Amino acid sequence: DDIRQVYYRDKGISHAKAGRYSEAVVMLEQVYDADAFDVEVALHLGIAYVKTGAVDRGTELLERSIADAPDNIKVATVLGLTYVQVQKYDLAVPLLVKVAEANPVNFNVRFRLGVALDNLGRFDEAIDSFKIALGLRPNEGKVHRAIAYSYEQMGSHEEALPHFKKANELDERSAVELALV
Repeated sequence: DDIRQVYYRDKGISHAKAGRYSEAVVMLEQVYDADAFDVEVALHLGIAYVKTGAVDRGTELLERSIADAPDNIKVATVLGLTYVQVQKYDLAVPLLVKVAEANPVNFNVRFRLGVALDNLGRFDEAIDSFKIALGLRPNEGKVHRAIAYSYEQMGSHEEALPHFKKANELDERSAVELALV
């Protein structure tokens, strides 16, 4: 059975890495096995299941993966980001903390970590994360806006206002620039 397993594994992972998610599901389903667990197969089929609309199914494979390989950052990134997308903000936080510590130049991860924290009512911590994201991309208007909103939710209107104004200044630079390309 090994020749057969390795055929569907290699072909499936190839499809998934190329963005051929549907063909990745078709192939990797024929090798994935919960008892003889393989993290690279579970990761790619998880990705493929989320991309093709089986988001609960996919996240469950990613959860089984992160249980088997707790320090795998590529799993943690997918799964943490996917949690924010379905508002499982509380599960998202520990994964995104760990990914941000390992890849400190990943803007999206730090941004979504802030969003998760803000949703959980941890406004000072969200702001901390938003400020680190802003260090990475200081011309991101959405980050000042997110920081303004977290302040406002604490009743810190004085600290919010300069952030709203800066976000507006930056959004004017940005969306106009993109439309002129």
